[PDB]
Amino acid sequence: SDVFHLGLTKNDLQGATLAIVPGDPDRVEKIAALMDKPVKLASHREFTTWRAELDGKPVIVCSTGIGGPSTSIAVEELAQLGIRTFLRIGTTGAIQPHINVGDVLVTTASVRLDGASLHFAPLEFPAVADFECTTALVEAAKSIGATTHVGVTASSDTFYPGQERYDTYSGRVVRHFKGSMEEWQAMGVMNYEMESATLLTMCASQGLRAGMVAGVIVNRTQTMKQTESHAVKIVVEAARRLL
Amino acid sequence: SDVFHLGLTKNDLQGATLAIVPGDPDRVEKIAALMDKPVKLASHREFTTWRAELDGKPVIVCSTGIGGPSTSIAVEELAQLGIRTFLRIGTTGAIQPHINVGDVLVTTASVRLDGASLHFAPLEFPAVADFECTTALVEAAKSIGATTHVGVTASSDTFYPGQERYDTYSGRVVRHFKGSMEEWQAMGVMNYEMESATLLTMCASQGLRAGMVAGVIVNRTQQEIPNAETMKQTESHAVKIVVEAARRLL
Amino acid sequence: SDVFHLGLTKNDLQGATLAIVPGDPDRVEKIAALMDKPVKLASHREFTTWRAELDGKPVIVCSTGIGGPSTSIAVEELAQLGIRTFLRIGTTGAIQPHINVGDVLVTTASVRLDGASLHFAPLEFPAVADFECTTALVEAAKSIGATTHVGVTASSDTFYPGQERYDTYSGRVVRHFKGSMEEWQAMGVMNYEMESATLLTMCASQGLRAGMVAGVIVNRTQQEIPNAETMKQTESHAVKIVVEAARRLL
Amino acid sequence: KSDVFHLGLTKNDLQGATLAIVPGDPDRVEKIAALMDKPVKLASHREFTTWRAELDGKPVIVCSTGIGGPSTSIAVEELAQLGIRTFLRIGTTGAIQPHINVGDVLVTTASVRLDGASLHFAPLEFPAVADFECTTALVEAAKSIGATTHVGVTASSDTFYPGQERYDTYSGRVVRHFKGSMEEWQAMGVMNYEMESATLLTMCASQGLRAGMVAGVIVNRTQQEIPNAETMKQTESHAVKIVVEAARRLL
Amino acid sequence: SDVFHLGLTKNDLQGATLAIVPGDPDRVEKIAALMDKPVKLASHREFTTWRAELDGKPVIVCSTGIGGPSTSIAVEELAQLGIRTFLRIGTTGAIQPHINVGDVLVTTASVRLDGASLHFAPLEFPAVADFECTTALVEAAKSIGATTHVGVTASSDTFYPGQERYDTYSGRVVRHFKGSMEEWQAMGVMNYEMESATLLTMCASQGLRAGMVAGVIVNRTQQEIPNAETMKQTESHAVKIVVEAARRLL
Amino acid sequence: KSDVFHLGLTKNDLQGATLAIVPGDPDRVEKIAALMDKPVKLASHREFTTWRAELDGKPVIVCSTGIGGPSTSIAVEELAQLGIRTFLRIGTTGAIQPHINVGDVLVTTASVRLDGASLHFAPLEFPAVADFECTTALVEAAKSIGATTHVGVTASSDTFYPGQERYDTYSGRVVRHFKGSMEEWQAMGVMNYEMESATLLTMCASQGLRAGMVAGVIVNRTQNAETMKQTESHAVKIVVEAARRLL
Ligand SMILES: O=c1[nH]c(=O)n(COCCO)cc1Cc1cccc(OCc2ccccc2)c1
Ligand SMILES: O=c1[nH]c(=O)n(COCCO)cc1Cc1cccc(OCc2ccccc2)c1
Ligand SMILES: O=c1[nH]c(=O)n(COCCO)cc1Cc1cccc(OCc2ccccc2)c1
Ligand SMILES: O=c1[nH]c(=O)n(COCCO)cc1Cc1cccc(OCc2ccccc2)c1
Ligand SMILES: O=c1[nH]c(=O)n(COCCO)cc1Cc1cccc(OCc2ccccc2)c1
Ligand SMILES: O=c1[nH]c(=O)n(COCCO)cc1Cc1cccc(OCc2ccccc2)c1
Ligand SMILES: [K+]
Ligand SMILES: [K+]
Ligand SMILES: [K+]
Repeated sequence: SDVFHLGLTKNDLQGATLAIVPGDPDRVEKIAALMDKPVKLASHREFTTWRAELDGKPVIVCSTGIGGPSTSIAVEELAQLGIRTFLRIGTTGAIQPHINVGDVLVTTASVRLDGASLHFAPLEFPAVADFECTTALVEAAKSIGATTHVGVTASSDTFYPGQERYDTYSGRVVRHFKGSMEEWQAMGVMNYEMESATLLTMCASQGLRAGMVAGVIVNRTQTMKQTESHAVKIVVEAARRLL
Repeated sequence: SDVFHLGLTKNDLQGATLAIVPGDPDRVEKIAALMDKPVKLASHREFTTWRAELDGKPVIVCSTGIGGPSTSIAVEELAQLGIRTFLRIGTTGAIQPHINVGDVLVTTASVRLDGASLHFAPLEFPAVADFECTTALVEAAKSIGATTHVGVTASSDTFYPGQERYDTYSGRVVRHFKGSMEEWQAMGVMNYEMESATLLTMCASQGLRAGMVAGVIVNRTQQEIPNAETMKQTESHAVKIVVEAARRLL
Repeated sequence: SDVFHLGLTKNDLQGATLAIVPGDPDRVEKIAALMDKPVKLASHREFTTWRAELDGKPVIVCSTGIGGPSTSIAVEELAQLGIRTFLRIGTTGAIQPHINVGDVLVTTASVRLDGASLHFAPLEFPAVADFECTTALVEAAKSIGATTHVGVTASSDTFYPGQERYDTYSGRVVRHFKGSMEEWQAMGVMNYEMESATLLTMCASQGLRAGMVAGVIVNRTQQEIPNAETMKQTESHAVKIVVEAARRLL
Repeated sequence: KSDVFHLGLTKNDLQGATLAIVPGDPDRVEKIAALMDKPVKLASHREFTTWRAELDGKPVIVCSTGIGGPSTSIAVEELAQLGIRTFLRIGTTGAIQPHINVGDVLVTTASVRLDGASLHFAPLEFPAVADFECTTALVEAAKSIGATTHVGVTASSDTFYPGQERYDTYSGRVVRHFKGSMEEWQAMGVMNYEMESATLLTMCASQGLRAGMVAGVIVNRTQQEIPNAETMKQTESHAVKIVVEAARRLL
Repeated sequence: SDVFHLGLTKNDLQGATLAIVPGDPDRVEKIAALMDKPVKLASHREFTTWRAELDGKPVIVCSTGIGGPSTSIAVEELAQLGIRTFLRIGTTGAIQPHINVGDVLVTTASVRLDGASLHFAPLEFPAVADFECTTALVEAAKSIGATTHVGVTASSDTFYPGQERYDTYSGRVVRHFKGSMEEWQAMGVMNYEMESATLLTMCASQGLRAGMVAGVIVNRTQQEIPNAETMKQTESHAVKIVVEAARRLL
Repeated sequence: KSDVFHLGLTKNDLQGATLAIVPGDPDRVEKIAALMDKPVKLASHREFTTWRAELDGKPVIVCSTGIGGPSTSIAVEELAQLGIRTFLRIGTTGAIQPHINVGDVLVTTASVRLDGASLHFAPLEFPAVADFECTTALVEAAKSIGATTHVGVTASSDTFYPGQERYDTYSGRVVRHFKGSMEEWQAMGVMNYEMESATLLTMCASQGLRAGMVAGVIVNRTQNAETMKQTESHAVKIVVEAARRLL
């Protein structure tokens, strides 16, 4: 291998500059199967890699795992191997009443409730998505005709307290995050996920292109396989426009 | 007046929902003159307002003055009068070697080196431009055929120390901003201006649409003093792009 | 012009070392008219400058506009032209029940709710006024016989959320500023304005003398809407004090 | 099928276990369970691989967290929901002190919080401190098998590269905040870099849960960058033995 | 003297490496009396130093005073003279209902509600006690048979607002510390004291060994005013442990 | 026996005194009290020694705070509970400006908050500013006895060594945050380093209490026991003269 964790050489990529980067290792095969000639390359820790062909061009699918820390490893090591465009497809919990289960969300920029983003840029730096990647994702969503919302995402280092979940062992949330969901809601924040702040910050501050799309599987103010499928079809179609 | 500072009533706007918001009061007449039926409304402090017509739709032009504080007054009071879409046209100093004087820059999001943005959202919230507004600006720039760069802008509460200028009375820069320009440069930040962080943060966190475009009148890696001939042309170029962008957002 | 924004040369100042700095461009002529041989020098953006004579000595009057950013430009460029003493005269909203409309307030130091001050000194540095300038202002207020209060001012980068105003488009205040007015009240903070933190910090950390005085045109515990007639009368009273204080500092 | 959102485990699966060994690597779970009696695989979902084993008749859980605090916080919280009250982390690490060699084992008393997830449980001023009984058991377990052990502070980073001041990267640069940071930690007596302890220790100590932290040194930063693969396998096996032995003392 | 404040030479220590460090200058005479051959070395400001002998090995007793600042002076200057191990014995207010008056608490690590710790390490660095020192203290407590609790301590720069006391002149607590006691309680924090954060941070970040033990004289969930004889009983109760722990560390 | 927790004082002990001179050094308390009429010891507990004196007919309290904000906050709070509204601090200091000599007196208008205790009373953005009347009285008192006086900003640190960028220490190092900090303060016109003013000034200004700060320069960092005694007496004579104007 040419990298520490991913178990990949530059030869394995076949000159690929684009990667679709899901959180779940189990999703990698499902995404690649929507493209031509998909093949498993490697699987180490939470990092599962497949290579596939899209319109004649090689494309990488690689899992980051949950959270910024492993995302930062995966994105970086993919960049070392020649990847320049990163497209994240994820799952999410919506926090706006008008967003339904099954809807797809494209993130323009993220609220940085993570730690890893700070290792690339100070907090004042915007966790903003690449304009071309966001454009391609919005266009791809319209192409397949999905209910789409474009806007800001809250990207949290935890699933529970950082997303103000009280149904926990302790049953409590630290002062900093007490009443935080309501605050994000009033600010027009669409949803909660766990990787976008790191991905978008580290790419935008390093000359790498990044896009973010997610399927709504739950609304916090208020099917799962169908939603994931819908979002997977959009992230592949967006990659088509960006090759 | 329905508002504290602008000297405008809701009737003055005539159903306007879009405003073009330059920093310079003197730019307001120049922007309005590019549109149909341009008329002066009010001038109070650094807030000069004109109304014009675009494709039969009333549009507002209102100066913010330099900086987030007066910007925040202008945007708040315009929102109270019915404005939902805000398009900023400004001047800027580029910090990337590949960006030339005369180029136009569209801001996707801003580095928050301001104070006023914090009065609307905590620092972790992105000073991000509205996607439709950014799209319209990029397309408008492509329509008139200008050299355009799209990316991140550093928005500073000062012209001098916050933009790491040493040619000053004290000749020094506070620790926090020492070596900061080099840091932004390495992070791919295009330019320095003084209003976008406040504008973009306050709009994105309040359900208002905002866009940001600027003409490059200086490149900080090449030359210090701006040219008093290209500055006129650059301002004209950017004004034509913002007006065309407004046309797409009506 | 020797400076980027003010449109002034060293000659225009005629050796002046003191500047009176209001926020309102229209207040500039009103201040200069109180002194001898008043003359207009320049008007660019929110910066309007007049020169006058006080006790046979040249004095500058120059508007800053609303907010620290434009204040920081004006002060820096005045310092480059030879100004070493800055006296701010402003308007303010009082937050203590014992301070009435028409009262004058002298600021010893400011709560830094701004961004621009951080570009000159870290937050831990006090936004403190110059002792000689404060003394002259207190004595000048006692000379004309005005109701004066001396103490701490909250200096905000916004007019609305940073001063906990809820009568807005959004109708909400960010967590950081929720309940903040009551907190300042309990801490003995007199009032809200928008420039003192920047002015005082940037001067005290650069060897420049600064003073701050303001006329109360609204009390936030009593009412919200200012009166038209008393506002002009209060401005007149404070302008008299600032000129009288400038007399003592020449 | 599952009493929790991510782990794919019911409380019935645990059989009354109150102690969990939490490695970062999913593939290490099978290795840890093989040291104990009657090992069975319970679930495999995402980065969370769970095995059940028996130690002195008492059931023990081994469950991977994955790299970093975010997934660690999910694993720990969901195991706590299923009845786990004691957590023991076994990991790999890069040492930053010249006197610590490759193959050495490190027990963490407390961690420098260079992570984000810990803040979601307690403000920065709260110490990322390990449980005293867990730390005691780990030190005693290390002395029991006779390993070269160092006890002290660990720097726990949300990144592998810039947060651990690695310059051999795509960008080749480190953000101002972390520039010269390794030297600063070195002077402060910080032993090593890893990626989970700050989250684990903070979230446990602020929620009445017992946590311990042990790691095998596979690289010294003042000596080299690329780890030796032979000594890595030996160090991993060495550290695994200590964490199982420490689990014995805490049951 | 070789130091600025303590008034001691390297000679006066006689090769001592361990120091017991109480806050109360009056406690120094009490701790030194428990060991063989006690003598007064110096009394300057809040620093009183006594030399004693334990198992034929010289041990130093030196008062820090209340708070981090003077603790930072005492520890640093003792370290210059040759002290490598520090054992703090203090008084404390418990905030957990299960901890009674008379109980002894051993601190593994401290919540950093102080300023001095930041002068040695950034906030993210843990205010953790030395493992050997903590072990010796726990074993010493079990040796004499006291009711002991081991865990986290909140170390505050104030006695009143930082420990959320409302029975004060102002009768108020700053926003940051409002509801803070309840938060620490839920996080399993045992108690409040005023020196451990500084001591533990400065030692752990400088290669020095530090331990922390305290006697509970008040319970915040029970009664606010300290008791009669049991208060004096608790001091002598806790003093014996810190000397027995010193025996294990020599 | 006691109305407070630490000082060991009752409201009756004060005799209606509203002003208190607060040195850091417990041994300085007797020195200050001896300059006024009828000096008498009240209490000596921990680091807090209290003496009562009389000035111009009106009673005055002198009480030591000890070094640093934490114990200072105890002293000031408990004195305020007993009826003190005006606090005048007299201290020693290390000057960091080349033009300030050993023996000079410094009056603090406001302080750089390099302490922790001030934050327990007001957030960092709040100015550690001295009371205008107290500062006026101190400046006038210094001019009255004819001392070389400088008025301006003071850096108030929670440590004597690293926070004042001293490298002659056990570790020989200074944490990143304070590395190059002295030079930064110097360029900002900060006069000196001491250890109590930020806490005192913040806690008083945010609680409706009047506070003043004066210090004698015993060392200049850009560049003695006998000079230390003469400087102490110079500043003490000023702080008592300032107390006369404020009663
Ligand atoms: O609220 C969320 N927050 C969030 O950060 N994500 C993103 O993925 C993080 C790891 O699941 C996703 C969601 C939506 C959600 C809500 C409840 C349980 C979830 O988890 C897995 C699961 C799927 C189907 C049935 C039960 C549990 C996910
Ligand atoms: O570097 C900059 N930073 C910046 O924040 N802006 C935005 O406008 C702020 C008010 O000028 C604009 C610039 C470009 C620039 C560079 C040097 C002097 C400048 O000042 C005024 C001016 C305009 C045209 C010709 C001479 C002077 C402006
Ligand atoms: O509360 C205040 N806060 C404050 O920062 N200032 C300083 O001037 C800022 C620019 O107006 C002034 C005030 C007092 C005040 C209160 C309500 C409306 C205000 O606005 C302009 C106005 C003046 C007179 C009559 C109608 C509107 C001013
Ligand atoms: O410096 C470190 N920092 C750190 O946070 N860890 C903890 O595990 C993170 C995942 O490897 C581990 C190390 C040690 C290290 C150094 C270089 C490459 C590494 O990665 C994978 C690998 C293991 C063995 C042989 C070659 C590569 C690990
Ligand atoms: O809650 C506390 N917080 C704390 O930081 N300490 C540590 O000592 C600080 C100086 O007393 C000690 C305590 C316990 C306490 C509670 C009320 C009054 C206290 O003070 C001195 C006193 C001793 C005997 C009789 C009355 C008061 C001490
Ligand atoms: O630099 C200083 N910083 C400072 O915070 N202070 C205020 O007193 C705090 C405790 O002494 C005082 C000074 C001046 C100084 C310089 C060197 C040694 C010092 O220490 C005590 C001493 C007294 C008499 C003879 C020699 C040293 C004091
Ligand atoms: K302005
Ligand atoms: K992970
Ligand atoms: K003290």
